Amino acid sequence: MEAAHSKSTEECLAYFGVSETTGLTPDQVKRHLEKYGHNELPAEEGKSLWELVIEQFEDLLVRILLLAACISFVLAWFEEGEETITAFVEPFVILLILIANAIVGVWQERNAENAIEALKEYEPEMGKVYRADRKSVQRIKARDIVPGDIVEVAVGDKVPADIRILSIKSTTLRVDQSILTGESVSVIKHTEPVPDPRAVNQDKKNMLFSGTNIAAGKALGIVATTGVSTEIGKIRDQMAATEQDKTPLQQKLDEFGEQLSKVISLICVAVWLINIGHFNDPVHGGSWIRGAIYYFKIAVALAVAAIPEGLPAVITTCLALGTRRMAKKNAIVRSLPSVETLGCTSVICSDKTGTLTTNQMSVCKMFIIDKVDGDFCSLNEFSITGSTYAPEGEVLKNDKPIRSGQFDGLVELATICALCNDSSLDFNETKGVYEKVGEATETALTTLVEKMNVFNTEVRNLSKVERANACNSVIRQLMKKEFTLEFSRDRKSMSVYCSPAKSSRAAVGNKMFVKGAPEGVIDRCNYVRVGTTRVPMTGPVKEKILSVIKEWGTGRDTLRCLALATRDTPPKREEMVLDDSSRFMEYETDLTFVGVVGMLDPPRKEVMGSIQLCRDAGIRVIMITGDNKGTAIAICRRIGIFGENEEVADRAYTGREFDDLPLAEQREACRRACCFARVEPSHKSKIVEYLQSYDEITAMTGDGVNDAPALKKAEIGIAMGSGTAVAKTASEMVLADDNFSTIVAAVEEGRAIYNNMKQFIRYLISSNVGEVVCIFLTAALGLPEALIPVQLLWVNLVTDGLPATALGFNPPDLDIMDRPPRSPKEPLISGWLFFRYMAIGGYVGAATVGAAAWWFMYAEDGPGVTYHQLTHFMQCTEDHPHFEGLDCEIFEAPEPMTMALSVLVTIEMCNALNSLSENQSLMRMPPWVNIWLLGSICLSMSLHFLILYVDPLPMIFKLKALDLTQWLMVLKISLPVIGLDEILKFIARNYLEG
Ligand SMILES: Nc1ncnc2c1ncn2[C@@H]1O[C@H](COP(=O)(O)OP(=O)(O)OP(=O)(O)O)[C@H](O)[C@H]1O
Ligand SMILES: CC(=O)C1=C(O)N2[C@H](C1=O)[C@H]1c3c[nH]c4cccc(c34)C[C@H]1C2(C)C
Ligand SMILES: [K+]
Ligand SMILES: [Mg+2]
Ligand SMILES: [Mg+2]
Repeated sequence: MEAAHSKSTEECLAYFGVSETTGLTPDQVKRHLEKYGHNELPAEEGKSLWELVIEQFEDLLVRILLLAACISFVLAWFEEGEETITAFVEPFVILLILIANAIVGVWQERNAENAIEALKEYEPEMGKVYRADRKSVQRIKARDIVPGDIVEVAVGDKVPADIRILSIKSTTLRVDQSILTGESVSVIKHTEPVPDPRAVNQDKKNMLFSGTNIAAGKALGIVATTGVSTEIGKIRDQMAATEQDKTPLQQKLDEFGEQLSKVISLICVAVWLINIGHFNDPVHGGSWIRGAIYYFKIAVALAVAAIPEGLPAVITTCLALGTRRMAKKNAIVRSLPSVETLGCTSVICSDKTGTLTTNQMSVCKMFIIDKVDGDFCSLNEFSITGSTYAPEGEVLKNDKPIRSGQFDGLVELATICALCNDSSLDFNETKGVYEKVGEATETALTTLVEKMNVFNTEVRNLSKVERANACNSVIRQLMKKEFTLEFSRDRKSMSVYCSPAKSSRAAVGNKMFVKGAPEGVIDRCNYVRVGTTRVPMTGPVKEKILSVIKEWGTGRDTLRCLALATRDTPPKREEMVLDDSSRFMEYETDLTFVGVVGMLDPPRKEVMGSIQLCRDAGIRVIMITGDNKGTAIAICRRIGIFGENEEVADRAYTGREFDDLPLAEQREACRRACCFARVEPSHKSKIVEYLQSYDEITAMTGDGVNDAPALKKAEIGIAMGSGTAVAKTASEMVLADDNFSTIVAAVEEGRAIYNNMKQFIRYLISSNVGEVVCIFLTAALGLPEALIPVQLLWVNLVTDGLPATALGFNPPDLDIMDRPPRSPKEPLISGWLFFRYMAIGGYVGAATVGAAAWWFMYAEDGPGVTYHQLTHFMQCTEDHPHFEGLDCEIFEAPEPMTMALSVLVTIEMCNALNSLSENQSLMRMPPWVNIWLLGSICLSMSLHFLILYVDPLPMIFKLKALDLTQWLMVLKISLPVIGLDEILKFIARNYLEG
């Protein structure tokens, strides 16, 4: 059943061929069940951590090692009858690093909770039907409802499916549709058609939508659609959409992953080319094995060298410290990578109600008549502060404070608010806050009455639970509410019939106390109360009143306005017929006007300030609200999204206006406009999609089920601490305390993380380029092994890891928030900076070959053929009597390596100091500054000795502790590094850009 709202009740009945009075036969039920399925959202399991691990190896750069390890395991096995008792470390360290790293990656995006599980909580298990085979309402499983079912719902039901309402049994049906609108206000249903086929939820006043709940009354309807075809079904489909998302930063990292590998691959042809360059002279005397494994020896080494294994630990650690400082701010970060995202965000879309606002309806203004004299009428106007339901607040006249009980008019106003009311207030002792019981607009009246305290009741000493309704009980003691003329559509108001407590049924002094929509109520007054007197309602008194009502209704006041009145001489109860609501407007006539109250749902107090700081960081703030446009706008103005008088014709839309724009126009409207009102959940994610199609990194902030699709679709979803579970579990971050200031601090953190990552990516890859450069020289110069895989894995996980993690501990830049955000198209490392790690790289590459190549020559400790003849590790015994005169097993020595690796280390240590500042020479920013980094260098340095001295280690990594002379050379070749970056740091600070 499509478009049931745009037809008549009989058209919907006829449509399925059912009587409203008997229901489906159980044959119809069978058929309809086969044809439409069951009435439930399908579960989404969500990937079990086997399939995640497996997916971690789905990208090249890991597959590249997963391949290696195997070949190092091919090599691990086919080891000569020599170093046999641990040739296997290579394969296994490697394969263990794979798992580790891959575990970390899955772990950091954690999260059991499942947003569809949370959302099926709004599926009732039971619903109620009429069907042909029994006369009375049957109470079956909700999932067994089919389209065409006659269903009944009543107070506190969860609506089990999407239903066209057939008849309303009570005088009104009041619905809470907050899962589709964000708003808890009751919607007053009716049964007429709503012909517009494009009507939005807010407009389908003749439908019940599944998962909302009935706040008052009783209704029968016909099911139109069920399961996945409902409004909650749409929300569910958009939260499925699990197109594996990555942050902006993760994608960058991946781009960078893909480039690293299309390095490694080109270097292996290159290393395969200078090899097949001298493949034309093997003197063929030792099998094509000695060369077969000469690739997949340096081809493993080429991978271990180029990959910065390690990045994942120090990156994960970086994020993890950010996440911990955001905890101190009461921002919980559910997904470690999103602790960075807001740092590059350019647009923040925000829900209003409960997010930007407190979602506590408050009476902020009221008035009564002051004085009347022919055409002269003045008002007493008052303001009331407080924006929670808590009874804390004061009443002002002119911004000076007053005692309400001194105005007789305020006394009667409070009286009407307390009696003409079906809600109350509760203190929630577990949560330590006041909470409404019943409707927000009514509860507003309750808190008002408690802030007026018109009879000077003593409340300083009441427990908070007792305080919740102290003043109201006082008023209830004066006057007994006998019955309510409940609210009806034809009169726009409601009343309560009351007798003085302590009077007899026959006595005089019965009153009706009326509240409602100002116009109808003001027309039914013939009098105005002045103090404790009464005078005739006249044209200019009415005119005066309507005048400020008008104003209050339409500023960036734009307040919900209620008139309060009293029937001084109501009819005798006997004369009233209660069962006939159509009679009620007449019973509510000959009224005395008393006062007007103006309420709104107010912004949280830090929002205005937060919006202005986003603006300073170049972030746009856009409101997407299920609520109506006039409040949307008015609030945008109170919080600085619009200036107090900006014109906003082309800058604010309803759902329905937006749906009338063409595609190109909609898309443009998301750049031009700042206020989107009366929308559906789909509109929110659609606006997000459009903003993202200009390549903006887009955030979503909110609290509702109606927000979940947009939070999921944004680059980051931020949920409020007091909102729904559904919103919370679609989010990456939660503001536990609801402080929107935290957003701005989250931006600051974000930028600071990006900067860290830049600085220790540059610092580590540097190292990485030097090792590729050694390995490609202990090759194209047929040279003995300068550095081995077991070793680079150590420098690359640990000795570089401790400092890289230590550069972490920088206090952020002073100026990171005064600057728009980085463009999505700004590469990680680029330009100067790439050149600058390159040059570091090569110098390492050339420095490590050397210190090896110079414990082979100039080095008293192993005088080798000092005219470059060290190139031939081929003709060992092969040409033993050639250019020789001593040993044979001298290349496999640890020394050439222990000088080679000692330099790859001492060089990266200095680099760890260069690296404290991208540009400010070590001269001007002293290198003692970050202590933890020097700390880190001692940890690293000492560890480097553990592998030279602690008995077992110097065999695995094949080393030997060095002569004092030895280090002092390592040190003569490493210390220059500093003056190297320095020439790159003068050139930067100056003859470059500045
Ligand atoms: N219990 C009540 N007591 C007094 N007045 C009420 C009561 N309930 C509703 N009203 C008044 O009459 C209306 C009730 O809702 P209505 O169907 O007219 O929707 P609406 O306010 O015009 O907005 P929307 O565009 O979201 O449909 C007013 O908005 C409101 O202030
Ligand atoms: C086993 C596994 O899950 C992983 C890891 O083990 N790693 C990283 C990683 O994600 C790999 C990776 C992907 N993209 C980049 C960019 C920069 C650095 C790295 C990566 C490290 C890669 C590897 C294999 C060390
Ligand atoms: K998201
Ligand atoms: Mg991974
Ligand atoms: Mg909300």
